Order: sequence, then structure tokens, then C-alpha cells
Amino acid sequence: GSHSMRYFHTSVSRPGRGEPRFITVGYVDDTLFVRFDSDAASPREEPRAPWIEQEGPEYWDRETQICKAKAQTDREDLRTLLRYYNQSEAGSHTLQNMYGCDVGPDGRLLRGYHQNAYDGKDYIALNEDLSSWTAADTAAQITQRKWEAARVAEQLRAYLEGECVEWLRRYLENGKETLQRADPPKTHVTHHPISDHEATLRCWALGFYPAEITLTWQRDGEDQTQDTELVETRPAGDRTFQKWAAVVVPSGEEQRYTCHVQHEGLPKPLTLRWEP
Amino acid sequence: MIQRTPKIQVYSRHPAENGKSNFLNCYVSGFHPSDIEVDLLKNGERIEKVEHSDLSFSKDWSFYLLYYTEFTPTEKDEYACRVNHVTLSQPKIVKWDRDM
Amino acid sequence: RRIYDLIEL
Repeated sequence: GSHSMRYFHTSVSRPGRGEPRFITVGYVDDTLFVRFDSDAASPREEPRAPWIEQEGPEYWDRETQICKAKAQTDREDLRTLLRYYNQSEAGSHTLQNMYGCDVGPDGRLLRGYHQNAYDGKDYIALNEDLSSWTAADTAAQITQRKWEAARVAEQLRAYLEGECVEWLRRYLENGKETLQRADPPKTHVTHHPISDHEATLRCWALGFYPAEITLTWQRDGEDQTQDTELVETRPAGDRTFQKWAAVVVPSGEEQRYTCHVQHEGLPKPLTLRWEP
Repeated sequence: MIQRTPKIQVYSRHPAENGKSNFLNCYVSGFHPSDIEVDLLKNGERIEKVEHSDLSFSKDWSFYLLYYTEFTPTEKDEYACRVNHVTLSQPKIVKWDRDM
Repeated sequence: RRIYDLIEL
């Protein structure tokens, strides 16, 4: 089906504790494959997936070179933002950036991205048209005007339409063993009496990949939208994910609840019931 | 400034099985800023050799991290995750529950 | 592979 590649960067100033820390990671779908941390002993972009290790020295030398310069630019940008916001040099601030592309089953560009956030809030973003910008405030408008005059959109567009999709396709072929394999969730339901009047029904989904998943409880076939505790999809640490959904049920009515699991790895959506 | 408290989830990589080696995980997400202290504990004591993923963030820009460590559970030993964050007036401690 | 062009805000 569809696939994506993303590069994530975040710089955090720490006044009086050296230069801003810079950390960037790369992903293809939900798989981390590259990383760079400025605080590392001898800072270099490192592989984090088997299928990227085959890349030669020129690849890594270039990536490393690129990450270091970005670290430098983020530093200059952090200073600029202090001005744009009339802020002190004494406080810590955060500059975040993400860019990447999405391609469909035909390996063709579906969507391209490039957005920035300052201290957790939206700052400036390249529009889906890959040629226009959206600034969140007047400070970000300063940037929009500089980028429109420098025609940054065109350079980004060129990359997103070309290299981005072409290297992604390359990574997809080289890591197809894992990147093009959906791991369906292994599921089951648990029962935990809470008192003589009620019990907890918990629907589990484990070892699944990718992360995208739908888990829902139904009471007499009606979605318990406003009565379902749903934890955030979490990583198992082995590359797969986990998740669960729970509902407090009146004891004796357990059989009126059904769990529904939807996942790219399942030929059909699953429906489970608590069966003692 | 807008500060977001971290969500905490302490669980094992595989279904708990006393005497069988596993991995204890403490996933912290949805927090901002990125400055954060995380410790895994065994019977109230901090565990050495704990590793963690490199800082990353979700669509809403909030940060997430995975702290982990290999361990062999028992019916006796207690495991928990202790987190510190500017949004926290004091260290939050979430006990491990093999059923969550 | 990452974009090469370096840009400042």
C-alpha cells in the first residue's frame, strides 16, 4: 500500500550548559533507520535498521556532513527566534522540524511535508501544494517573506518530488523483508472483577506492525465511544507495537460486549468475546 | 509557554512469566518540553544499565521516549517507573502491572 | 537520504 519517509529534528538550547543539543532520526513508515545525536562522543549518523547498513561510506559521510550543518543552522535559527519573539538569552527553547514524503502503491508521490515548530507550537509549514506557506503568527510571517524571496519552496518541492520518493523506493526494495511485511496483531480478551457489581474487559493487541490500528468495544453492537479506556499505541522495543482497550462492565452482562480489531495485517477485521 | 505532562506506561515486551527473561519498558509520550528524568525501579531501588531511544516526536510535536532494561520477573519483586518533568510538582511513580 | 540545501528562518 502506501509508504512514508520522515526525518525528524529537534534542537534545544541550554544556556550556560554549552551549545544547543541536536537530535535527528529517520523513519520509513514506523521503522527507525538512522540517528544522529550531537552529544555523542564522535557525532556521526548511525544506522538503526539492517537494510541501511549496505549503504557505502559516501552515503554516511554525506549524511553526517548534512546533520552537522543542520545542527549549525538550527543554532543560528534559535538565536533568530529569540529576536523575533523579543526573548531572553537566558532561557531554554526548542526548534523542531520534520520533512518527508508519502508514496502510494505505485511508488508515486502522494504527499510531501516540511513543517517547523518553536517551543512546541506550530511556526511555519509548507503547504500540500509544495509551493506556498502557512505562518502561524507575525514572527513566522517574517520567515515566510524571506523564504518566498529566496524561493525555498521550489527547492523543497524538487527534492520531495524527486530524491525523496526515489530513495524511499530504494529503501523499500532493500528492506522489503520487513518494510513490506505487515505483522497482524495477536489478540485476546482478559477479565478482571472490580467488585461484586462490575468487571473490566480488556482487549489486547500485541506484536503488530505497522502501528496504525483500530480497537473498539461494542455493547449490544453499539460503539462504546465515550466509555472506552484506550491506551496509546506503544512500542514493544522489538520493532512491533502494542495496545489495549477496556470497558467497565456490569457483572453478568459480559457476553453483550464485543471487541473489534482492524489492522492492515488482518485479512478481515476481528471480533472477540470474553470466553471462560 | 505551553507545558505538556508526560503520559507514562510501564509494561513488559512479552507476557510476564516468572523466572523467564524479558524486557521492562517505560514509555513516556505526549510531553513538552523534552527535558525529562526517567528511572526504572526494582523494589524502590534504581536500576543501572537502562537504555533509551533517541528523542522523537508525534504529529502534535509532543515528545516520546522508550526506556528499557532486561529483567526476569518473579511473583515477589516489584517494578516501577519514576518520572520527573517540570510539569510535575514531584516525581511521579507508576507501578508495573503485568495485566496492563 | 536527507535534503542537502541548508536554509535559515
